[PDB]
Amino acid sequence: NEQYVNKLENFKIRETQGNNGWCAGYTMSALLNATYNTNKYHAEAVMRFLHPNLQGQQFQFTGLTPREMIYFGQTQGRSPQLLNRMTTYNEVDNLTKNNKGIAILGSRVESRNGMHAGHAMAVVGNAKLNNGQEVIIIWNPWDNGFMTQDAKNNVIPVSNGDHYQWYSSIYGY
Amino acid sequence: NEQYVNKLENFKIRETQGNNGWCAGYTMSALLNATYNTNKYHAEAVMRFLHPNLQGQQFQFTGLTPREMIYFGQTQGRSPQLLNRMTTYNEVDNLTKNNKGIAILGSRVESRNGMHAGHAMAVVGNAKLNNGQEVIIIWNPWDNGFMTQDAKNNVIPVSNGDHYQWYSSIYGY
Ligand SMILES: *[C@@H](C(=O)O)[C@H](O)C(=O)N[C@@H](CC(C)C)C(=O)NCCCCNC(N)=[NH2+]
Ligand SMILES: *[C@@H](C(=O)O)[C@H](O)C(=O)N[C@@H](CC(C)C)C(=O)NCCCCNC(N)=[NH2+]
Repeated sequence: NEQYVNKLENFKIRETQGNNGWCAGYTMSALLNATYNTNKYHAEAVMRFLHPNLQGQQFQFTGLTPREMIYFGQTQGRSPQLLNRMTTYNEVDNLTKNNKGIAILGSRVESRNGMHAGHAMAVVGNAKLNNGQEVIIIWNPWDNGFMTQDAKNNVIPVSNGDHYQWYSSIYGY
Repeated sequence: NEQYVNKLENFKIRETQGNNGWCAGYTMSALLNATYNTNKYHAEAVMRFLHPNLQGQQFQFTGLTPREMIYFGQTQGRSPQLLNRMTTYNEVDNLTKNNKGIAILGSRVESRNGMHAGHAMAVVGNAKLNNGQEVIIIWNPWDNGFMTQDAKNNVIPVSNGDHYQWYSSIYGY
Protein backbone atom coordinates (compact mmCIF):
# COMPACT_ATOMS: atom_id res chain seq x y z
CA ASN A 1 0.00 0.00 0.00
CA GLU A 2 2.97 2.36 0.51
CA GLN A 3 5.23 4.26 -1.96
CA TYR A 4 7.62 5.51 0.79
CA VAL A 5 8.15 3.99 4.26
CA ASN A 6 10.35 5.44 7.05
CA LYS A 7 10.49 3.37 10.26
CA LEU A 8 12.56 3.16 13.39
CA GLU A 9 15.06 0.52 12.25
CA ASN A 10 15.12 -2.03 15.09
CA PHE A 11 11.62 -1.56 16.44
CA LYS A 12 10.14 -4.93 17.40
CA ILE A 13 7.03 -5.88 19.40
CA ARG A 14 8.19 -8.17 22.21
CA GLU A 15 5.25 -7.97 24.64
CA THR A 16 1.62 -6.74 24.64
CA GLN A 17 -0.47 -5.12 27.34
CA GLY A 18 -2.84 -7.28 29.40
CA ASN A 19 -4.69 -6.23 32.58
CA ASN A 20 -2.51 -3.52 34.09
CA GLY A 21 -2.00 0.28 33.90
CA TRP A 22 1.50 0.07 32.40
CA CYS A 23 0.91 1.47 28.93
CA ALA A 24 3.68 4.11 29.25
CA GLY A 25 6.09 1.35 30.48
CA TYR A 26 5.28 -0.66 27.33
CA THR A 27 5.70 2.36 25.10
CA MET A 28 9.04 3.56 26.54
CA SER A 29 10.48 -0.01 26.64
CA ALA A 30 9.79 -0.56 22.97
CA LEU A 31 11.15 2.87 21.93
CA LEU A 32 14.35 2.48 24.01
CA ASN A 33 14.86 -1.10 22.75
CA ALA A 34 14.67 0.26 19.18
CA THR A 35 16.88 3.37 19.54
CA TYR A 36 19.51 1.46 21.55
CA ASN A 37 19.12 -1.74 19.44
CA THR A 38 18.66 -3.84 22.56
CA ASN A 39 16.02 -6.15 24.13
CA LYS A 40 16.62 -5.40 27.81
CA TYR A 41 13.70 -3.08 28.56
CA HIS A 42 10.32 -4.50 29.53
CA ALA A 43 7.32 -2.71 30.89
CA GLU A 44 7.23 -4.40 34.28
CA ALA A 45 10.84 -3.45 34.93
CA VAL A 46 10.24 0.19 34.01
CA MET A 47 7.27 0.33 36.29
CA ARG A 48 9.14 -1.28 39.21
CA PHE A 49 12.02 1.19 38.75
CA LEU A 50 9.70 4.20 38.93
CA HIS A 51 7.29 2.81 41.60
CA PRO A 52 9.48 0.74 43.95
CA ASN A 53 7.16 0.97 46.99
CA LEU A 54 3.77 0.17 45.42
CA GLN A 55 2.61 -3.46 45.65
CA GLY A 56 -0.38 -5.64 44.69
CA GLN A 57 -3.17 -3.99 42.72
CA GLN A 58 -1.80 -0.48 43.32
CA PHE A 59 1.39 -1.52 41.50
CA GLN A 60 -0.56 -3.32 38.82
CA PHE A 61 -2.84 -0.38 37.93
CA THR A 62 -1.02 2.90 38.70
CA GLY A 63 0.17 4.49 35.46
CA LEU A 64 2.75 7.23 34.86
CA THR A 65 2.75 10.97 34.63
CA PRO A 66 4.55 12.78 31.80
CA ARG A 67 7.14 13.93 34.38
CA GLU A 68 7.83 10.31 35.34
CA MET A 69 8.18 9.44 31.62
CA ILE A 70 10.68 12.30 31.06
CA TYR A 71 12.74 11.38 34.18
CA PHE A 72 12.80 7.68 33.07
CA GLY A 73 14.26 8.68 29.66
CA GLN A 74 16.87 10.90 31.43
CA THR A 75 17.94 7.99 33.61
CA GLN A 76 18.55 5.89 30.43
CA GLY A 77 20.75 8.40 28.66
CA ARG A 78 18.19 10.32 26.66
CA SER A 79 16.81 13.89 26.91
CA PRO A 80 13.07 13.62 26.13
CA GLN A 81 11.15 16.79 25.44
CA LEU A 82 7.44 17.41 25.89
CA LEU A 83 5.59 18.83 22.86
CA ASN A 84 2.03 19.91 23.73
CA ARG A 85 0.50 18.64 20.49
CA MET A 86 0.60 15.90 17.90
CA THR A 87 3.83 15.85 15.87
CA THR A 88 3.40 16.63 12.15
CA TYR A 89 4.26 14.17 9.40
CA ASN A 90 7.46 16.12 8.65
CA GLU A 91 8.48 16.12 12.31
CA VAL A 92 7.96 12.36 12.52
CA ASP A 93 9.94 11.89 9.28
CA ASN A 94 12.95 13.86 10.57
CA LEU A 95 12.94 12.47 14.15
CA THR A 96 12.65 8.89 12.76
CA LYS A 97 15.54 9.43 10.36
CA ASN A 98 17.56 10.67 13.35
CA ASN A 99 16.67 7.57 15.44
CA LYS A 100 14.66 9.50 18.05
CA GLY A 101 11.56 7.81 19.48
CA ILE A 102 8.25 9.50 20.02
CA ALA A 103 5.64 8.58 22.65
CA ILE A 104 1.99 9.54 22.00
CA LEU A 105 -0.05 10.81 24.93
CA GLY A 106 -3.75 10.09 24.10
CA SER A 107 -7.00 10.91 25.86
CA ARG A 108 -10.12 8.74 25.29
CA VAL A 109 -12.92 10.50 23.37
CA GLU A 110 -15.55 8.18 24.83
CA SER A 111 -16.25 9.00 28.48
CA ARG A 112 -16.99 7.13 31.67
CA ASN A 113 -18.59 9.22 34.40
CA GLY A 114 -17.08 12.31 32.74
CA MET A 115 -13.49 10.99 32.81
CA HIS A 116 -11.34 10.47 29.74
CA ALA A 117 -8.82 7.68 30.39
CA GLY A 118 -5.24 8.45 29.32
CA HIS A 119 -3.34 5.95 27.20
CA ALA A 120 0.20 6.10 25.85
CA MET A 121 1.27 4.62 22.47
CA ALA A 122 4.44 4.59 20.37
CA VAL A 123 5.22 6.09 16.99
CA VAL A 124 7.00 3.53 14.76
CA GLY A 125 7.54 5.84 11.78
CA ASN A 126 5.74 7.36 8.80
CA ALA A 127 4.81 6.52 5.24
CA LYS A 128 3.33 7.94 2.06
CA LEU A 129 0.66 5.77 0.47
CA ASN A 130 0.21 5.08 -3.27
CA ASN A 131 -2.70 7.58 -3.37
CA GLY A 132 -0.50 10.28 -1.84
CA GLN A 133 -1.81 10.18 1.75
CA GLU A 134 0.74 11.02 4.45
CA VAL A 135 0.45 8.68 7.40
CA ILE A 136 2.01 7.97 10.79
CA ILE A 137 2.59 4.35 11.78
CA ILE A 138 1.62 3.61 15.39
CA TRP A 139 1.97 0.77 17.83
CA ASN A 140 -0.63 0.53 20.53
CA PRO A 141 0.62 -1.74 23.34
CA TRP A 142 -2.48 -3.92 23.34
CA ASP A 143 -1.87 -5.06 19.71
CA ASN A 144 0.45 -7.47 17.94
CA GLY A 145 0.66 -5.20 14.86
CA PHE A 146 0.66 -1.57 13.77
CA MET A 147 -1.92 0.99 12.70
CA THR A 148 -1.67 3.75 10.10
CA GLN A 149 -3.05 7.17 10.98
CA ASP A 150 -3.67 9.99 8.55
CA ALA A 151 -1.36 12.79 9.66
CA LYS A 152 -4.09 15.44 9.39
CA ASN A 153 -6.28 13.77 12.01
CA ASN A 154 -5.53 13.96 15.74
CA VAL A 155 -7.95 11.19 16.84
CA ILE A 156 -6.76 7.62 16.59
CA PRO A 157 -9.30 4.82 16.33
CA VAL A 158 -7.92 1.85 18.31
CA SER A 159 -8.62 -1.85 18.10
CA ASN A 160 -11.39 -2.20 20.73
CA GLY A 161 -13.61 0.45 19.02
CA ASP A 162 -12.55 3.43 21.20
CA HIS A 163 -10.92 6.63 19.98
CA TYR A 164 -7.98 8.47 21.56
CA GLN A 165 -7.14 12.11 20.88
CA TRP A 166 -3.36 12.63 20.45
CA TYR A 167 -2.96 15.66 22.65
CA SER A 168 0.76 15.76 23.41
CA SER A 169 3.97 13.93 22.45
CA ILE A 170 7.23 13.19 24.25
CA TYR A 171 10.09 12.86 21.79
CA GLY A 172 13.75 11.98 22.13
CA TYR A 173 13.67 8.34 23.38
CA ASN B 1 19.73 -29.00 6.07
CA GLU B 2 16.80 -30.88 7.67
CA GLN B 3 14.46 -33.63 6.36
CA TYR B 4 12.21 -33.56 9.48
CA VAL B 5 11.81 -30.70 11.98
CA ASN B 6 9.76 -30.79 15.22
CA LYS B 7 9.74 -27.54 17.23
CA LEU B 8 7.81 -25.99 20.06
CA GLU B 9 5.23 -24.07 18.01
CA ASN B 10 5.26 -20.54 19.48
CA PHE B 11 8.83 -20.43 20.75
CA LYS B 12 10.32 -16.99 20.11
CA ILE B 13 13.50 -15.31 21.37
CA ARG B 14 12.44 -12.02 22.98
CA GLU B 15 15.49 -11.19 25.13
CA THR B 16 19.12 -12.34 25.50
CA GLN B 17 21.35 -12.67 28.53
CA GLY B 18 23.79 -9.86 29.37
CA ASN B 19 25.79 -9.46 32.60
CA ASN B 20 23.70 -11.24 35.23
CA GLY B 21 23.22 -14.75 36.70
CA TRP B 22 19.66 -15.16 35.41
CA CYS B 23 20.10 -17.93 32.86
CA ALA B 24 17.38 -20.15 34.39
CA GLY B 25 15.00 -17.11 34.43
CA TYR B 26 15.65 -16.64 30.69
CA THR B 27 15.16 -20.32 29.99
CA MET B 28 11.90 -20.75 31.94
CA SER B 29 10.43 -17.47 30.57
CA ALA B 30 10.95 -18.56 26.99
CA LEU B 31 9.58 -22.09 27.58
CA LEU B 32 6.47 -20.81 29.43
CA ASN B 33 5.88 -18.11 26.78
CA ALA B 34 5.92 -20.87 24.14
CA THR B 35 3.76 -23.51 25.89
CA TYR B 36 1.20 -20.89 27.01
CA ASN B 37 1.47 -18.91 23.72
CA THR B 38 2.05 -15.68 25.61
CA ASN B 39 4.72 -12.94 25.91
CA LYS B 40 4.30 -12.04 29.59
CA TYR B 41 7.27 -13.85 31.13
CA HIS B 42 10.67 -12.18 31.25
CA ALA B 43 13.74 -13.24 33.12
CA GLU B 44 13.97 -10.27 35.44
CA ALA B 45 10.40 -10.81 36.60
CA VAL B 46 11.00 -14.50 37.30
CA MET B 47 14.06 -13.68 39.29
CA ARG B 48 12.31 -10.95 41.32
CA PHE B 49 9.43 -13.36 42.09
CA LEU B 50 11.79 -16.02 43.43
CA HIS B 51 14.30 -13.64 45.14
CA PRO B 52 12.20 -10.75 46.48
CA ASN B 53 14.65 -9.67 49.21
CA LEU B 54 17.96 -9.65 47.31
CA GLN B 55 19.09 -6.29 45.90
CA GLY B 56 22.02 -4.76 43.97
CA GLN B 57 24.73 -7.12 42.78
CA GLN B 58 23.42 -10.03 44.88
CA PHE B 59 20.15 -9.83 42.94
CA GLN B 60 21.96 -9.37 39.66
CA PHE B 61 24.23 -12.44 40.02
CA THR B 62 22.47 -15.05 42.20
CA GLY B 63 21.17 -17.86 40.01
CA LEU B 64 18.59 -20.57 40.76
CA THR B 65 18.61 -24.05 42.15
CA PRO B 66 16.71 -26.87 40.45
CA ARG B 67 14.25 -26.79 43.39
CA GLU B 68 13.56 -23.10 42.73
CA MET B 69 13.04 -23.90 39.01
CA ILE B 70 10.55 -26.70 39.85
CA TYR B 71 8.62 -24.51 42.36
CA PHE B 72 8.47 -21.65 39.77
CA GLY B 73 6.88 -23.99 37.19
CA GLN B 74 4.37 -25.22 39.86
CA THR B 75 3.37 -21.64 40.62
CA GLN B 76 2.59 -21.10 36.87
CA GLY B 77 0.34 -24.10 36.45
CA ARG B 78 2.83 -26.72 35.35
CA SER B 79 4.26 -29.85 37.05
CA PRO B 80 7.96 -29.98 36.07
CA GLN B 81 9.87 -33.16 36.71
CA LEU B 82 13.60 -33.56 37.22
CA LEU B 83 15.33 -36.16 35.01
CA ASN B 84 18.94 -36.80 36.11
CA ARG B 85 20.31 -37.06 32.58
CA MET B 86 20.07 -35.69 29.06
CA THR B 87 16.75 -36.48 27.35
CA THR B 88 17.03 -38.78 24.31
CA TYR B 89 16.02 -37.73 20.81
CA ASN B 90 12.82 -39.79 21.11
CA GLU B 91 11.96 -38.20 24.46
CA VAL B 92 12.45 -34.73 23.02
CA ASP B 93 10.33 -35.67 19.98
CA ASN B 94 7.39 -36.87 22.12
CA LEU B 95 7.55 -34.08 24.75
CA THR B 96 7.74 -31.44 21.95
CA LYS B 97 4.75 -32.93 20.14
CA ASN B 98 2.88 -32.75 23.47
CA ASN B 99 3.83 -29.06 23.98
CA LYS B 100 5.97 -29.70 27.08
CA GLY B 101 9.11 -27.59 27.50
CA ILE B 102 12.47 -28.93 28.57
CA ALA B 103 15.17 -26.99 30.44
CA ILE B 104 18.80 -28.17 30.10
CA LEU B 105 20.98 -28.08 33.20
CA GLY B 106 24.63 -27.82 31.98
CA SER B 107 27.97 -27.85 33.77
CA ARG B 108 31.04 -26.16 32.20
CA VAL B 109 33.77 -28.60 31.09
CA GLU B 110 36.43 -25.90 31.30
CA SER B 111 37.30 -25.09 34.92
CA ARG B 112 38.16 -22.04 36.96
CA ASN B 113 39.90 -22.77 40.25
CA GLY B 114 38.35 -26.26 40.15
CA MET B 115 34.76 -25.01 39.80
CA HIS B 116 32.47 -25.83 36.90
CA ALA B 117 29.95 -23.01 36.40
CA GLY B 118 26.34 -24.12 35.92
CA HIS B 119 24.32 -22.76 33.03
CA ALA B 120 20.72 -23.44 32.03
CA MET B 121 19.50 -23.54 28.39
CA ALA B 122 16.24 -24.37 26.62
CA VAL B 123 15.33 -27.17 24.24
CA VAL B 124 13.42 -25.79 21.21
CA GLY B 125 12.77 -29.15 19.53
CA ASN B 126 14.46 -31.82 17.42
CA ALA B 127 15.22 -32.59 13.81
CA LYS B 128 16.58 -35.26 11.48
CA LEU B 129 19.15 -34.00 8.99
CA ASN B 130 19.42 -34.98 5.30
CA ASN B 131 22.35 -37.32 6.16
CA GLY B 132 20.25 -39.08 8.79
CA GLN B 133 21.71 -37.46 11.94
CA GLU B 134 19.30 -37.04 14.84
CA VAL B 135 19.69 -33.66 16.48
CA ILE B 136 18.27 -31.56 19.31
CA ILE B 137 17.71 -27.85 18.68
CA ILE B 138 18.83 -25.66 21.58
CA TRP B 139 18.55 -22.04 22.59
CA ASN B 140 21.27 -20.69 24.80
CA PRO B 141 20.12 -17.42 26.42
CA TRP B 142 23.19 -15.48 25.35
CA ASP B 143 22.42 -16.00 21.61
CA ASN B 144 20.00 -14.56 19.08
CA GLY B 145 19.68 -17.92 17.29
CA PHE B 146 19.66 -21.67 17.86
CA MET B 147 22.21 -24.47 17.88
CA THR B 148 21.88 -28.08 16.72
CA GLN B 149 23.33 -30.80 18.92
CA ASP B 150 23.87 -34.40 17.91
CA ALA B 151 21.64 -36.43 20.21
CA LYS B 152 24.38 -38.96 20.98
CA ASN B 153 26.67 -36.35 22.54
CA ASN B 154 26.09 -34.92 26.02
CA VAL B 155 28.52 -31.98 25.71
CA ILE B 156 27.29 -28.84 24.02
CA PRO B 157 29.79 -26.44 22.47
CA VAL B 158 28.47 -22.90 23.04
CA SER B 159 29.12 -19.66 21.24
CA ASN B 160 32.00 -18.25 23.34
CA GLY B 161 34.16 -21.39 22.83
CA ASP B 162 33.24 -23.14 26.12
CA HIS B 163 31.59 -26.53 26.47
CA TYR B 164 28.73 -27.49 28.81
CA GLN B 165 27.90 -31.07 29.79
CA TRP B 166 24.12 -31.68 29.79
CA TYR B 167 23.84 -33.47 33.10
CA SER B 168 20.16 -33.20 33.99
CA SER B 169 16.89 -31.93 32.47
CA ILE B 170 13.70 -30.46 33.93
CA TYR B 171 10.74 -31.19 31.70
CA GLY B 172 7.08 -30.21 31.79
CA TYR B 173 7.18 -26.38 31.35
C1 LIG C 1 -2.10 3.75 30.36
C2 LIG C 1 -2.76 2.39 30.22
O1 LIG C 1 -2.17 1.47 30.91
O2 LIG C 1 -3.56 2.13 29.36
C3 LIG C 1 -1.96 4.16 31.89
O3 LIG C 1 -3.20 4.19 32.42
C4 LIG C 1 -1.13 5.45 32.01
O4 LIG C 1 0.10 5.58 32.25
N1 LIG C 1 -1.88 6.56 31.84
C5 LIG C 1 -1.44 7.89 32.00
C6 LIG C 1 -1.45 8.71 30.78
C7 LIG C 1 -0.67 8.41 29.56
C8 LIG C 1 0.83 8.58 30.02
C9 LIG C 1 -1.16 9.43 28.45
C10 LIG C 1 -2.19 8.72 33.05
O5 LIG C 1 -3.33 8.32 33.24
N2 LIG C 1 -1.49 9.35 33.95
C11 LIG C 1 -1.91 9.70 35.28
C12 LIG C 1 -1.52 8.43 36.01
C13 LIG C 1 -0.79 8.91 37.22
C14 LIG C 1 -0.75 7.71 38.15
N3 LIG C 1 -0.10 8.36 39.29
C15 LIG C 1 1.32 8.59 39.67
N4 LIG C 1 1.29 9.25 40.87
N5 LIG C 1 2.57 8.16 39.11
C1 LIG D 1 23.20 -19.40 34.98
C2 LIG D 1 23.83 -18.24 34.25
O1 LIG D 1 23.27 -17.10 34.50
O2 LIG D 1 24.59 -18.38 33.33
C3 LIG D 1 23.13 -19.11 36.55
O3 LIG D 1 24.39 -18.93 36.99
C4 LIG D 1 22.32 -20.23 37.24
O4 LIG D 1 21.10 -20.22 37.58
N1 LIG D 1 23.07 -21.30 37.54
C5 LIG D 1 22.66 -22.43 38.27
C6 LIG D 1 22.61 -23.70 37.52
C7 LIG D 1 21.78 -23.94 36.33
C8 LIG D 1 20.31 -23.88 36.88
C9 LIG D 1 22.24 -25.35 35.74
C10 LIG D 1 23.46 -22.74 39.54
O5 LIG D 1 24.59 -22.31 39.49
N2 LIG D 1 22.80 -22.92 40.65
C11 LIG D 1 23.28 -22.66 41.99
C12 LIG D 1 22.91 -21.20 42.12
C13 LIG D 1 22.25 -21.11 43.44
C14 LIG D 1 22.23 -19.62 43.78
N3 LIG D 1 21.64 -19.72 45.11
C15 LIG D 1 20.24 -19.76 45.61
N4 LIG D 1 20.32 -19.83 46.98
N5 LIG D 1 18.96 -19.60 44.98
